[PDB]
Amino acid sequence: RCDPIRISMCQNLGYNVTKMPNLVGHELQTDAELQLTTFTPLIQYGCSSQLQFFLCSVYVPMCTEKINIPIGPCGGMCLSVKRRCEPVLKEFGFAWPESLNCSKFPPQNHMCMEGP
Ligand SMILES: CCCCCC/C=C\CCCCCCCC(=O)O
Ligand SMILES: *[C@@H]1O[C@H](CO)[C@@H](O)[C@H](O)[C@H]1NC(C)=O
Ligand SMILES: *[C@@H]1O[C@H](CO)[C@@H](O)[C@H](O)[C@H]1NC(C)=O
Repeated sequence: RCDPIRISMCQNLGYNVTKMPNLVGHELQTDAELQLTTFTPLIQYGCSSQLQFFLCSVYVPMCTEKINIPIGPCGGMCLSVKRRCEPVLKEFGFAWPESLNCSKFPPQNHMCMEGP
């Protein structure tokens, strides 16, 4: 039911187990791993200490045996991250990615993670 996380940067987080498809709809960890690399400069810059967790919880969501669904981030965390990191993307010609639209997440804990 609940496969371990083969993706490198999400490794020693709060949680160590996942279940595809993720909150982007993709079925393969190798895909998520690829789509995470695009954010490495953003992580390097440190616009938000919650960015790594937030991104991991989206692309490689928490799986527990007790729950049937993948557990992503609470909208609140997303908002906080977006507030800190969206300006960094805009100054370089980009925007907040659609796949990270805070509307597609539950507000507070529907169950979700709120932080580390
Ligand atoms: C996903 C967020 C991206 C963060 C914003 C990008 C930051 C700097 C962009 C500089 C682009 C130049 C890349 C250098 C190319 C090279 O060194 O070969
Ligand atoms: C992560 O998984 C290991 C086993 O793979 C487990 O022992 C550990 O409790 C998990 N993490 C946390 C925070 O419990
Ligand atoms: C976020 O989701 C809402 C609700 O579906 C949608 O109206 C909105 O267009 C999405 N975000 C963007 C930037 O389009």
